[PDB]
Amino acid sequence: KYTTFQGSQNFRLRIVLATLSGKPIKIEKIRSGDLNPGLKDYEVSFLRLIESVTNGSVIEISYTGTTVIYRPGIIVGGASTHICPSSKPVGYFVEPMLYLAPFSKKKFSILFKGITASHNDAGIEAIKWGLMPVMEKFGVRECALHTLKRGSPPLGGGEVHLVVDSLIAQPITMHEIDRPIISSITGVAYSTRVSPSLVNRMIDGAKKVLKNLQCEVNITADVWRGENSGKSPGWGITLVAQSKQKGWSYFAEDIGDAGSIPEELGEKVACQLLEEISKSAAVGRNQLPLAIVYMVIGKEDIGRLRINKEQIDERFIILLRDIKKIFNTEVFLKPVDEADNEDMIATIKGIGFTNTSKKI
Amino acid sequence: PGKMARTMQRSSDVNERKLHVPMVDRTPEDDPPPFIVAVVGPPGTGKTTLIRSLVRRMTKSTLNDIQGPITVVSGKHRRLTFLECPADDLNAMIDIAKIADLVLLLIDGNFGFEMETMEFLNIAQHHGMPRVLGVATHLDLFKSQSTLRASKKRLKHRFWTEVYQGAKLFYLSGVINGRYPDREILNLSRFISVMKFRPLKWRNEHPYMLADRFTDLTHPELIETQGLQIDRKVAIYGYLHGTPLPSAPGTRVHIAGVGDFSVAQIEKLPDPCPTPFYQQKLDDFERLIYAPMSDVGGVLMDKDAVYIDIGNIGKLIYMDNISPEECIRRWRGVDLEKFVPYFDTFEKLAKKWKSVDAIKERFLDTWYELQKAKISKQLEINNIEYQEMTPEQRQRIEGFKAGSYVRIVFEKVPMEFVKNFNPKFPIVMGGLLPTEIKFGIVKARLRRHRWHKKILKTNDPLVLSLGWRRFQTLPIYTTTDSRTRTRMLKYTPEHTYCNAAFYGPLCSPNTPFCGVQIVANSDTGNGFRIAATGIVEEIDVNIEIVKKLKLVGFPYKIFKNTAFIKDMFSSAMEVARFEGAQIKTVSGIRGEIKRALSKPEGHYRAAFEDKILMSDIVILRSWYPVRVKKFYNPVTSLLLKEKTEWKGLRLTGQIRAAMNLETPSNPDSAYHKIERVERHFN
Amino acid sequence: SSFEKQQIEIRKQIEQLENEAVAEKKWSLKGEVKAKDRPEDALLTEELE
Amino acid sequence: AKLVHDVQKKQHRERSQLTSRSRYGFLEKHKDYVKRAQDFHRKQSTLKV
Amino acid sequence: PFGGSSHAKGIVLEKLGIESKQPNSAIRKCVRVQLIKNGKKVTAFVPNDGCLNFVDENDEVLLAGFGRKGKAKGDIPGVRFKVVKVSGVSLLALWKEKKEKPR
RNA sequence: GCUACCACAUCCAAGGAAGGCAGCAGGCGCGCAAAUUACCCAAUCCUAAUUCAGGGAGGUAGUGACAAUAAAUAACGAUACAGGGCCCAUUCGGGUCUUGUAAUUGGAAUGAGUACAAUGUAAAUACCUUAACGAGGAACAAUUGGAGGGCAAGUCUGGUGCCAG
Ligand SMILES: Nc1nc2c(ncn2[C@@H]2O[C@H](COP(=O)(O)OP(=O)(O)OP(=O)(O)O)[C@@H](O)[C@H]2O)c(=O)[nH]1
Ligand SMILES: [Mg+2]
Repeated sequence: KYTTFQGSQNFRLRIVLATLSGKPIKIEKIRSGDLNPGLKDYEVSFLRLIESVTNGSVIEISYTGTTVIYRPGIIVGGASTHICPSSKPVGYFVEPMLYLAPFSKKKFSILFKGITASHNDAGIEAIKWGLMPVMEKFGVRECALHTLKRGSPPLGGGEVHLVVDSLIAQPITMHEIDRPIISSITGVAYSTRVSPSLVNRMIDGAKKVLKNLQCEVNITADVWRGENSGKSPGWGITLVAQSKQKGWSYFAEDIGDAGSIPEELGEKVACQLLEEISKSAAVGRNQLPLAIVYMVIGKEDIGRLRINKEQIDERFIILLRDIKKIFNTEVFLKPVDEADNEDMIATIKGIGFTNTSKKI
Repeated sequence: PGKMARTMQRSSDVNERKLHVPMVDRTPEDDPPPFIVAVVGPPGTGKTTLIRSLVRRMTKSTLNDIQGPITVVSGKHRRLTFLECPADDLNAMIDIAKIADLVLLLIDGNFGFEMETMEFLNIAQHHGMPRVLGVATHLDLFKSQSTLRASKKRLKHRFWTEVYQGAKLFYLSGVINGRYPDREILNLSRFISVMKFRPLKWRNEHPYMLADRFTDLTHPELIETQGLQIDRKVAIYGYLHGTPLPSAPGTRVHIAGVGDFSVAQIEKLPDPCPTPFYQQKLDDFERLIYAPMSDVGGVLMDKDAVYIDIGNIGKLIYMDNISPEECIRRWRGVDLEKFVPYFDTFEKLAKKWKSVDAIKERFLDTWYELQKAKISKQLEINNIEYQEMTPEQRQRIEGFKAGSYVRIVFEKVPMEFVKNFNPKFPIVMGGLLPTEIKFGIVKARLRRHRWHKKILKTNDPLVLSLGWRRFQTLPIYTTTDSRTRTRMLKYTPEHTYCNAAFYGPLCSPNTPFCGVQIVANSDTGNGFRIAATGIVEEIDVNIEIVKKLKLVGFPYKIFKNTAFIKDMFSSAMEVARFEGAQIKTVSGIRGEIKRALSKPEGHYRAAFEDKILMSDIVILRSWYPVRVKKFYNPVTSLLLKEKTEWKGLRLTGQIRAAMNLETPSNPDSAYHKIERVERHFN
Repeated sequence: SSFEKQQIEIRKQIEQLENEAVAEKKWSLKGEVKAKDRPEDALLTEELE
Repeated sequence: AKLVHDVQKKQHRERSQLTSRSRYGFLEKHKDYVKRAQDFHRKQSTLKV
Repeated sequence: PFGGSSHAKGIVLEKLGIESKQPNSAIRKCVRVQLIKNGKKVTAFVPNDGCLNFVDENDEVLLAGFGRKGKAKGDIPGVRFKVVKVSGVSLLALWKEKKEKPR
């Protein structure tokens, strides 16, 4: 009701920031100049999910559907089941719970049903191997994601199980100012109701692109035989590069189109991974907002993270503007001394935040 | 040999005495604030004369008419803010207990250890014990030195039961000339000048201040046209302790005993009582007391009259007008729902990534001291990245760190406050969190205090100090039936802990709080006033909470193993709601209710495990949910004019007495004495 | 004044809670409930485990 | 004893027969019932024999 | 036992078996403390579940050895420390209502 | 004490100017813990130009369950009413006897204490003396541990009814 936003910009991020702050927000003029002007089904179902995991949180949707009033409550959590609508996958319905999970009154055991792959949002293996290590660095210990059945577009029938146990008081502030030596490159190519020949063709194209390096490279094959395969057939590949010493990881992933060549898919994913590593600095460009908001809610202390000038872009700017508007916090940015690159140390005074919802 | 072994054991024991629990200091090493010293005692023990003698020695200034907080300098690096608390105002005592860091506890000598001294000891011990220091006055009245030394030793040992043993207390002899003996005052002042303090959690997590100077800012013609009822814009001057107060306008602070405000404007001002080393460095880079509310020199300011004695990518980002595309255009020369980032086309990426050299470049003793070293490392990294940028960081992102004069102007402040404010009482400002601005019901655990006589009743008001606020609520005292339910009680137990749940503003778990009963000086009497103490355990917006009612019926036709019970319900529709259920008797035998009857309306048949008798009573245990009343009432004592005898909700016994009723009673529930006969069977 | 208004409504609530705490207790918030004490069919109106 | 107060060793008293059932005298507790069942089972045992 | 001394300081970390049903039992009188000399966690009794309600969390207790004489029916073989002091004050004084717990 | 050279360090009108004891008491050395910045040179001596001045040398008090010695918190009756009290055994059981009571009641004795006082002392404090008051349980209200029981229209758990924990 008090902090006012415009447009359909950063819906789940704004909801998460409202919940973590406690400041009541109102998002107005949502998709005004359209022919079905208002909200979306995945948007209203995400609001249903937020109301299901919190307590005493008042959400009201205008009859025009272009103005949402959110007044946030406390974070109960628990064990639940969300049947996501088919327009968006469970990666999109999971990532805000990755923001909100370990700061709750109870542990998180949620069972998501729907599609588990898209070109837009996060795949399950991507979200595991890519976003879990950032949280395990920031200091949550027992977190995991099981895959009971794995869907595929446009039919899905996939079930994932998010389980997060460690309820920490606040994330420990991080001091990463270096550029991690990448140890190895691993990956995984999965397939629902198509052939092991297609799986091996994907991994062969990937290794053919990555053959020009020296580090160890290993991609596993994951065919899904039987009842845990969903309805529609499809395939996809996910690649990660691990720095074993500090335990960092960068990643890129994609799926197979309706009539594309698996070798070309492997080439595209390998080149996207190498481009992300070239445009990376101690984080991924898709991991960045997670680590930024965690350093913001870390305790009352300067936290330091080495990011890249290329990693500064439009979305970084709009994220920092949203953070400045909600938490009243600024990111100081000092350039690193070394002149072969133009890395910037980001120092954020993590504001005083505590997991005040827990029971003792 | 033996000497080596015995000194090994002794050294081991003293090391394991010296270990501790790591806490974060949060105090400025550079320019620390004045330590706050608070004089507490009964209303006759000479604390004005003590504060006058201490100021006169500390700064060589005779200082009549002490009122309001008063900061003086001491040593090369210390300043002391002396503050007198009144002894008629339990709210003032509670505020002092939360804010103070050294407590000068002055107690009478001819008369021993009054209740106000004991009360302040216990409320400070609950809200976190600051460094306390006893002095004992009135020692001239003792006739014989045997009586004098006996009294000295008895007060000393009761005090050592209260505080750590060996807490030294200073004996002041006579009030000869509006002051005390200079020898004992020198010893006292040297001790409080070399006092050493310890880290406390509430201070080291919250930003707070004690307001020195006070003024309101409204137009006289605005007052004239609106008619004196208008909320007045008020400025507040003082120091800053504890935690960096954020420099952005729009925050929520509690002025204790007034209300709950966002600040309107904040302005850093340089201290009028500066440290000697501060002034040394000030004069070096260029090439005494401060007491607004009281007298100083020979001049005192009134409301308006006077009385005098006769004689850059970062700022491009955080600019809000510019489109981000224009910002990145300037720095060089979309949404986030697409979690995949933007990329380059496939053939361009492959053509660029024929080569791998540009990325082959990047490719391949005591644990207490360890933890305290980690804290120190983080503190020094804090320090150097603070030192990196002066006009941006320490002005804005670091807030206004402790030890800086600040002026803060507010809105919506009450006319009652501005009019009836008299400067003998303190005004504390604590910086709340969003967790302490929200509301819900809190679950604490608490006992009745050990020196309070009467036990506390469920759904009966209780004023309590929790956080900065001092609000009156209706708690509900519950137990958990061996960790199964949350059944409510009707009283608190007399010598142990019971859970409690009550409406009110929320505070962090593990927070100690302390509740009193009646707080009027016109209602004190002679009993101890502190009522309950405990810790708030958890927060919620809704708890389930249960009261047990047992439906009672009597048998009227018994058989072998089967009876017709008659009086529990009213209708066969009711019994059909309740059928198949589990009943027992007073006599202990179990059974179930099995079927409704038809010709009488509320009768049923039940099967038991032995032949029930006619004399007995069947019962059905049932769990009805109760709900917590939503009464919330802050004190606002210094908004009130008299500032004592704040009277809110009365207690149940006093309500019955004032309305001339009598206590309810059940004569079929009062116990009797039973003498049963030895029974013989055929 | 605004403080005067606020204390007026709080005084009203004070009077209400005083009358409630002195008045008679609800049949369900007794113990040992009998059919001659509760209202008729109130046990079907209500909900208890 | 060991680590038990007297208020912890309180001695709870016992309730008597409800007043409206003074005809059906002396509400029977567990001790009286166990006397009854003991004697009934003795009689039944000798009858079975 | 824990090395040199007779008594060992430690931080209360968690409260084992608070969720048990039957009051005044072994798993209800047990807590878990981490010794500060080693940073090493180990489990330890308190007497009297009331005194369990005294000791809370992150609270600087001081343990001593337990010293059982003969085996009991329901006691846990293996816990070897009891709590003597809690944050400077002694649990027996807190229990007998002589002193208070300062923070 | 003086003169150099090293090191901290004070004041200013900016030219200049001055500086250093764990002896006695009192502190800091951790964020967690301990005797008074008292009295006197009256004794013991010492220093002087010397009977007389001086002396934190030494003496006098204050502080405290480190240790060490002595010993209070009661004694003597008079009733009244009851019939059971105690000891041994692995078992049946055996052995012995004016005992048991929060039941009534009488006068005597006294110091912890508070002090007229005097003594003690450089002046005091304490001790040793003694007028005046000062004992019936809430008075003048001693502790610290250890071994047992059973009580509810109480709660929890297991079970082959009414049981077991
Ligand atoms: N005989 C004697 N009188 C004292 C002593 N100390 C204080 N007084 C008396 O107490 C009065 C001083 O009162 P305050 O010190 O102001 O008492 P306060 O509680 O601090 O403040 P007020 O309650 O406002 O007096 C003077 O009139 C003194 O005569 C003492 O040691 N001996
Ligand atoms: Mg005064």
